[PDB]
Amino acid sequence: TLEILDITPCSFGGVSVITPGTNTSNQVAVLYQDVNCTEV
Amino acid sequence: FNKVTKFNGLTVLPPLLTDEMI
Ligand SMILES: *[C@@H]1O[C@H](CO)[C@@H](O)[C@H](O)[C@H]1NC(C)=O
Ligand SMILES: *[C@@H]1O[C@H](CO)[C@@H](O)[C@H](O)[C@H]1NC(C)=O
Repeated sequence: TLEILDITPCSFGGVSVITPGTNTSNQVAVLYQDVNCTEV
Repeated sequence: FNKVTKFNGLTVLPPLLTDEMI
């Protein structure tokens, strides 16, 4: 069926890990750079 | 801002300060 399909990269973006210094916590936020929060 | 004007691992990171900050 003739019709116009785009394409697009998958997602990528690097994972970044926020942390307050391990001086303080073992808790870390995570930042998935430039994605939409689904594919997590 | 009218004058002056995502593929292979190449990214573009967001500038830490958005224009409405600047
Ligand atoms: C980090 O923890 C050390 C002790 O391990 C303490 O001497 C120091 O004041 C702490 N740093 C801050 C910014 O509170
Ligand atoms: C994220 O995905 C949702 C659902 O697919 C969509 O409504 C929203 O516009 C998307 N936002 C971005 C920034 O991709």
